[PDB]
Amino acid sequence: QESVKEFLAKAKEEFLKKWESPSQNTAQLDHFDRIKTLGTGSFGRVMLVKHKETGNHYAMKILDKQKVVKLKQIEHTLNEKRILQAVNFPFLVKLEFSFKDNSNLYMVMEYVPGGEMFSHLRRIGRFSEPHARFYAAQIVLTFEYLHSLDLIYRDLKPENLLIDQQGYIQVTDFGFAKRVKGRTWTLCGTPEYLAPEIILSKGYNKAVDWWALGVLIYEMAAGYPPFFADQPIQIYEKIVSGKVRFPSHFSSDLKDLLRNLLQVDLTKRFGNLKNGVNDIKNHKWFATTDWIAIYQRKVEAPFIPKFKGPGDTSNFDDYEEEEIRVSINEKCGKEFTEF
Ligand SMILES: Cc1n[nH]c(C)c1[C@H]1C=C[C@@H](O)C1
Repeated sequence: QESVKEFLAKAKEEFLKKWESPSQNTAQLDHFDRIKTLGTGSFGRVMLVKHKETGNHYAMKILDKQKVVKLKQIEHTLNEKRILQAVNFPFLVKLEFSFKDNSNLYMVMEYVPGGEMFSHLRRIGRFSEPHARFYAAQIVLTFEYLHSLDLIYRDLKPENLLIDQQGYIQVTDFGFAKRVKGRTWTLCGTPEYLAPEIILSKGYNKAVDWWALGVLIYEMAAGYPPFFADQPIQIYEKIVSGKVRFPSHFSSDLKDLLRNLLQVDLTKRFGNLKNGVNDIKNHKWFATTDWIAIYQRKVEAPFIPKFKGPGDTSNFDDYEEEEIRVSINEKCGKEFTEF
């Protein structure tokens, strides 16, 4: 429909203007008070902070430059910030400020207090098909937007979907996102969600995001992922076999959609055929979905997370609290000139 085509044409114009002239150096560390560590990882962490003049809360991602270099993540870190400052969509967490100092890189994002989808799924066991479908529809629209900008996301998993104050999804962590016009080759992502062409070290494309959507829909509706096993090597053997067993409680329409997303041959996989995303939006499993109402946030959500206010951390867990130290000498200045 021409309305969708004109929406995506404007979205790409606005993205390219910011892509070609990125914002830089829009806050500094002593403009914020540190409150609590919300998550940790290999080269960085995310902290709840409060802005000292406005009182607004944010989620500040802190990356150690020396560790980014040692773990060979320089290009990935530069991709994450340049993409986040250029995108704009209802189901993506927004970047509000970025800056660097002698030791670290900082991305100051909006704080989403309802928790990871992963925590809520594991609490309740599994989601009903209507509940899974509401979240899946938001990921379909988000991938339609990103892929039209020539972006591949490459980190879909339940931990990266946050539930907001209206019960809608916001996608976080763009550390593996990349602008790709043809093929790309890096090994990255979490094992249970990798497409066969990544495990086999091929040149791959946006079809890996549609495979990961099949894994996510299966895990939401069953309570566990389709290729589960105790060690990565055994997970990878199941994935490239592609043999999938479905619970008897799944509907016939759900099984049919998942066989077409979890297709081992990327040239036959839904999302990657001549009709693109419309083979997914027009599938019988989505017949009750009002795509415009979801985009406009007019559908009542399946549940609203319990929290007391914009500063409540109850839906996140507890981590050892470490210093944010800044060296008196500059580190790795050349590598991060463009940040
Ligand atoms: C919550 C939140 N709001 N915005 C961001 C970037 C977050 C991260 C903090 C811990 C991770 O689970 C997600």
